[PDB]
Amino acid sequence: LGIFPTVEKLVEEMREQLDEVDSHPRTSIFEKLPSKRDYPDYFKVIEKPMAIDIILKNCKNGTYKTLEEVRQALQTMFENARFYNEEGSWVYVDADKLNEFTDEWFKEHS
Repeated sequence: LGIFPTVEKLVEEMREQLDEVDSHPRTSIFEKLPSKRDYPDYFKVIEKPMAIDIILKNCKNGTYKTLEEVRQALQTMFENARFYNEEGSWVYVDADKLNEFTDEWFKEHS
């Protein structure tokens, strides 16, 4: 099937994970990186900024060739949000719930 299409389908499932009260997709804060001009402090903290759009592109330019590399990239994406955002805040909650889902997804595939 190829790494990119498999990941593309992973991302689609991820986008259907919805918060239970307001139904917002837990992927929402993870879709793209914040703009560096408007959020310069974020990029002095976060060593490896990571978002969903970069993950998909890295699955078709040779950067990620295995699902384990993809899961590792998702891990630092989640770690950055947990590091940056207060425990119990909605961004932190979305990271935990979305990570739980991707973790279960990687077991059912390899």
